Amino acid sequence: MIIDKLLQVSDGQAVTASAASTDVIDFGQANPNTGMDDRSKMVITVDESADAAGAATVTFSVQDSADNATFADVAATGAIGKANLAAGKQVVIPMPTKLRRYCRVYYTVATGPLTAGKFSAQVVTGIQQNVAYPDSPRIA
Amino acid sequence: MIIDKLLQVSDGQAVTASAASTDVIDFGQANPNTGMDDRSKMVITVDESADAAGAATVTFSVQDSADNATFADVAATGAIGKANLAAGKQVVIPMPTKLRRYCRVYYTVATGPLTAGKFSAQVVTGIQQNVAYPDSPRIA
Amino acid sequence: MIIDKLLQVSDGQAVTASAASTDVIDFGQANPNTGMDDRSKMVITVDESADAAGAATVTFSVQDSADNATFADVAATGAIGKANLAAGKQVVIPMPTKLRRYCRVYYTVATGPLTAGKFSAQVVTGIQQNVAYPDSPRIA
Amino acid sequence: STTNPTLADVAARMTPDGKIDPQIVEMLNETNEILDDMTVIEANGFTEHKTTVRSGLPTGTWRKLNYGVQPEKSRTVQVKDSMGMLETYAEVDKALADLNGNSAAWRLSEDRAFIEGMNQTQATTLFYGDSSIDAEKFMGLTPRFNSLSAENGQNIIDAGGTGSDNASIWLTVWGPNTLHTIYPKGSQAGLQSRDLGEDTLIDAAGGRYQGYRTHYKWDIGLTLRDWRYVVRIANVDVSELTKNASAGADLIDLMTQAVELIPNVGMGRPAFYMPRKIRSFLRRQITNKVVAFDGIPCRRTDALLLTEARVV
Amino acid sequence: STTNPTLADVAARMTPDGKIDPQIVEMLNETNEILDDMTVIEANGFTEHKTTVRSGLPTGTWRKLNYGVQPEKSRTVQVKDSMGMLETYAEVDKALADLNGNSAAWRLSEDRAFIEGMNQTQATTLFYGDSSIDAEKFMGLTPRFNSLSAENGQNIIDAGGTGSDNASIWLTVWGPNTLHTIYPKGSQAGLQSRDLGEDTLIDAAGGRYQGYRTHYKWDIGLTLRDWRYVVRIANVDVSELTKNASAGADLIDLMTQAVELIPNVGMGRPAFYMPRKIRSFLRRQITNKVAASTLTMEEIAGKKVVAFDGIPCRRTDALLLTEARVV
Amino acid sequence: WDIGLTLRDWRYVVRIANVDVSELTKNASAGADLIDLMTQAVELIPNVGMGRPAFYMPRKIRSFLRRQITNKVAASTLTMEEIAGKKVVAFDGIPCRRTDALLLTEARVV
Repeated sequence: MIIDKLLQVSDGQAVTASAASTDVIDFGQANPNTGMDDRSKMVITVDESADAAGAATVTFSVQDSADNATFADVAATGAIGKANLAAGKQVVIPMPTKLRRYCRVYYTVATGPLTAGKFSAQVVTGIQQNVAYPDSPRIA
Repeated sequence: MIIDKLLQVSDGQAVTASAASTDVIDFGQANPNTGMDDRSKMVITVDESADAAGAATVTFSVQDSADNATFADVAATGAIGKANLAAGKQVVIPMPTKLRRYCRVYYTVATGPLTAGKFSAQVVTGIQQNVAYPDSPRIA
Repeated sequence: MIIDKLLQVSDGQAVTASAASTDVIDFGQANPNTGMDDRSKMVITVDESADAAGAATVTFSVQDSADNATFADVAATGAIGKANLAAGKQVVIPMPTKLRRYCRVYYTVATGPLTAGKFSAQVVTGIQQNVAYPDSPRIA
Repeated sequence: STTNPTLADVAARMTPDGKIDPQIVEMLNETNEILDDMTVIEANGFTEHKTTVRSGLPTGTWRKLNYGVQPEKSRTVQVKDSMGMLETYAEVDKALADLNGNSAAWRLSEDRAFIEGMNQTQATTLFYGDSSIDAEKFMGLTPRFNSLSAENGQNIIDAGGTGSDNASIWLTVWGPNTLHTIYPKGSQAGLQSRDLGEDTLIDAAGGRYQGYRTHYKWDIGLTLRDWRYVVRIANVDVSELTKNASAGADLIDLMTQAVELIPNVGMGRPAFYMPRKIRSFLRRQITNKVVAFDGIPCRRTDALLLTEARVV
Repeated sequence: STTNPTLADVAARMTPDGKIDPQIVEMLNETNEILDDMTVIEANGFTEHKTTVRSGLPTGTWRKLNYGVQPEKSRTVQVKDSMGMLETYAEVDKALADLNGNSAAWRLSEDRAFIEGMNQTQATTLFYGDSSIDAEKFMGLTPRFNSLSAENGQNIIDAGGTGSDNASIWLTVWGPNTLHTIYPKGSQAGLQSRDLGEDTLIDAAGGRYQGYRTHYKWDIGLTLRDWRYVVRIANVDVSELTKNASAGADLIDLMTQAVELIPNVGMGRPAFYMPRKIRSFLRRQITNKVAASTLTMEEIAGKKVVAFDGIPCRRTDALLLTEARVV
Repeated sequence: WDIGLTLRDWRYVVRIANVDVSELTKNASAGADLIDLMTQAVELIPNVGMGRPAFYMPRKIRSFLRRQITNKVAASTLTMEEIAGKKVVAFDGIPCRRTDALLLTEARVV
């Protein structure tokens, strides 16, 4: 999965309380609207796991801003549960179709707080996703 | 914007309470997974306006299920405000990458209840999205 | 087993009282005598079962009329008992050799009323009946 | 009751005789002409037409004796545009169309008239087509130049409406690069009269009778490549116009400021589109001071609503 | 509520930056082969296939002296059995197929899945053909041998399993007078993909549509002239199979005894049909019995079963692996 | 060197996972037998038709595969001279390619 070093945000961030991403993507324009590339997409990959007192959920969400000051959601996932964040899980957010300058990633952690877990968020074009598909399924 | 007679859901539903959509799309497989298509995307159009007691927001969000019964959100927009929902405002949700059989569109309405406003949801390829961009802006 | 849908009467009729078939077959003549084609025959299949308070019997019988109004029996089966109407029991009535316009199928039900059981009547050429026959039977 | 058919009747079939059949003079039909003037290029995406639009420029540097300058980056957003299809069929009781041996001349007259009606629906949908209302049909000019807040708002000049009785004038430049229509890949550009076979038709009873049929696909969208070549002069309150360009809203200066507005009529071809009422008061206004208005042709268009709601 | 299905705007689902995906990886196609191996002869009756079969022998008598004995009469019943037609249309709105001109490419990619879907259904039904329930389908291999009480009940070999996780192997002889398929007057077998060309459709309202359409007739029946030529090896509990012919049910004796059940393999040609899961355990069990004997270093893999007993042993997927045990 | 890896359909790839390496013994006895775990792997592929199949094992496995093959044949026919056994080359025949760059103590996959 190819990665632009500049779109990389949250390299391996230990998201424990309901926090935002470390790094903020600054596109060089007021409205990149990079959903229209119909190719760019956010990914949050997981390591090592969503250990928490539990049961907790991590709702990943992309946020825009006019200027790098206040963020607001423009895309969201839903409450991805713990025990779906084993080492190795791409949680894909398609790029919001209407972006502004300065995108960041918020990790809305539903209670309680996570005890361990890193996440990698970055915009790629596009994901490595090869889900296993059925066989017959009569045999066998 | 070309449309599938069958991918039309919630034709012009006068969404007053925070309700789900009228129609539920049934794909014919366990995993349509049409986000991988890199082309399908939900669009919710607004008419005539999200008039309400206010200040209110409608969070449009798609939901999956194994069977046509219990849903869980797989993508969402965020609190799109009233008066950002005049007649003629497409809120595009790019199609979640990991779909199941039976997708529907939920209209999460924050208080108070909407008094007027239909929303039209359909899966298209692709959205008619042409926002105007600046010119110089020095001249003039 | 090939079936002519037009010669089909009682597509899957739920026989509870001693009632007649839903549809009445209309030939394009006064004396079709299609018993004479020496090939046609009524078949009544059973589903799901002769469930009844019991002990009940179901007499399948073909009826003619000159006009579609008053019928009279032209073939009959006999009192076929409940529990001889397992799911899948072809009761063949050979087509009577002197047919008139408008043939129908009546279900003479012995008391008590049948509580569950459909029957599908159709004129075919001809039934699938290939039951295994003994061989030795000393070995075996 | 009342007999209300869709198909051609022997009454209707008996009126393009005779014993001569063609040349039907169409009095009541709109005579709008964007349709003649518009350009077509096959759309590039799948039922959309991506268009990359320069978003931010590299600015240069003066570089001084012995001193390395730093590198620039050209930012880009792309903007895709949709189409919609308008198909209709045109069927006849076959014996009726075939009779007196005029099968083809009939098929043709119905053809010439289907074309005319499709011109009207498509040219009305081209100025006011919302993908937000019509849902199935493509979006064109409104509400692309709608709110004054919009970043192309400098391009819409308010004549000053207030009331609902107010027209708008358009100015476009049709060209490969700057506003053109698009048709899908690969159904052919423009109105297709494909004429199918005899095929059996059905009487309401079932008493079926054989007939002709013709399809009429025509699927266009409208790329608005850059709004900068298009100006809407919205809100021309028509209750107020007079030939003595004194009372109400003046057109001629209002219009030239619409011209003075677009860089740079180079290619392809500019045009004004205004309701016949408007072309009328405009010309009356011009003569009071005293095909082509001022370096661009002015195309009066009937299928352009006269009383549209005023913009804010 | 839930809206579908002729061919929803998921032609999108089959394309690249471009046209319809040619190299599509055909997943749900399985390589069952009776359909290749089966014999086809036109059925003889009007839409059935009559067959006269000897029902009773004259016995003769030991006759005491000076006593004129009874004449005998060789009683003989005949059986007719039917066909069924399996056919389908394949429609697409012409507007959906036309874009990017993948009209023909689409018709094609859709077609490959139709051929495969018909073989899939035909072979799944040749084994589980219930004409007693589905009425419309011709009757296949079950339950012609179902209850052990049935006159061909000796020919079904109980593998000795129990519970729902258990298959059966089939052993048949395809030939004119012992088992074959039958096709009609005068429709030919098998699968006919006629392309209907473009024609008009109807919107559910009445509101006009227009499209392509393709037909796929394939109408077969099935003579089982005599059940003596077919033996079924039922209740093969598959979870209990082990490669060491050890726990659960052995295949190799359970398979040869099926060979001894056929009265002389003379005509036409025999074939075992086993679920692939069985074929695998079969390969392993064979090499394991031969391992305590004489197998070379290099033939350690075991030649995949080809001729079990000089009977082709054919892999057939469209054959249920979790079958209800046959009481 | 920029490569990724298409697995068009997994039907053509089989994994023999959780093979406990301490418990492997040459007498195909304790632990997991390789010769069957390998033949069943061969039967799992829907007709190896195209292009070409290959086994990939850590050298540890290749050694125990070798020992076990000469051991299974030992109960049949192995010669004085082939006591050590021909080094594994083509199992099915399918080539058996040695891969060092293959982890030997990998966590169990369940």
